[PDB]
Amino acid sequence: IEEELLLQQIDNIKAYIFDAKQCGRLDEVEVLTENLRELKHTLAKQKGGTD
Amino acid sequence: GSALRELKVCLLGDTGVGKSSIMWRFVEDSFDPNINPTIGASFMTKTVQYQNELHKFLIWDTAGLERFRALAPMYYRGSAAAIIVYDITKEETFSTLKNWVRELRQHGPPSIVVAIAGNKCDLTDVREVMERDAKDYADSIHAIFVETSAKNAININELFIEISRRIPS
Ligand SMILES: Nc1nc2c(ncn2[C@@H]2O[C@H](COP(=O)(O)OP(=O)(O)OP(=O)(O)O)[C@@H](O)[C@H]2O)c(=O)[nH]1
Ligand SMILES: [Mg+2]
Repeated sequence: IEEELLLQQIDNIKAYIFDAKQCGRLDEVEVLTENLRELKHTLAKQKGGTD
Repeated sequence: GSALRELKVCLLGDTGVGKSSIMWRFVEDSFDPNINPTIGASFMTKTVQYQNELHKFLIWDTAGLERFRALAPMYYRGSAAAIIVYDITKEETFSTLKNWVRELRQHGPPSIVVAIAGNKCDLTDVREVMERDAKDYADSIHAIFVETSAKNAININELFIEISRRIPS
């Protein structure tokens, strides 16, 4: 993934998280947080920190 | 938790076919002729009662624009179902759909529920993909098949009801 596009989607999911936290949907905060974790793992992989 | 079944579903397909419009029709019961191309991937949910059980659809709406193709695995991986959308008026989008099937088959279990949505079915006078042929292809890959219209609210509910029926979780 083009690195800047990956960083932008991380920011997008963070925006979904900010909104799901401001509301009451706890189960969706977790779903979105899991996706955030996965995007961050992919970013760390693209930087060579893990395989 | 015990009563509510979470269902992760991912929308895939070429830019312009109507993935986001399908999602907005299902979730918000609306249509926008001027909806913009998706950036990255979007997310919506809907809680329903189908087959006398409660389900929450967790819907990931991927960007079909070319630069985002490499982002899609972040959304289709771990999905219970993939909805691959084409435009019945553009045969090239059905060829693209077959590429998406290959991508899924390379990276996901053969058991994943696949649904094929031939969207923009309201545009009957300019059809390029024959329904008979699309249905036959869907059968050949054991996929759900519907022709849909997000604009005219045709077969959108049917699509999700059948996905729910097929997911064995
Ligand atoms: N006539 C008709 N137009 C539709 C239908 N569904 C979507 N459109 C229109 O087709 C265009 C593209 O729809 P989108 O929902 O943005 O398509 P998409 O697949 O999400 O595209 P990307 O986000 O770029 O991948 C928009 O102008 C919609 O208004 C439909 O069922 N019938
Ligand atoms: Mg879209």
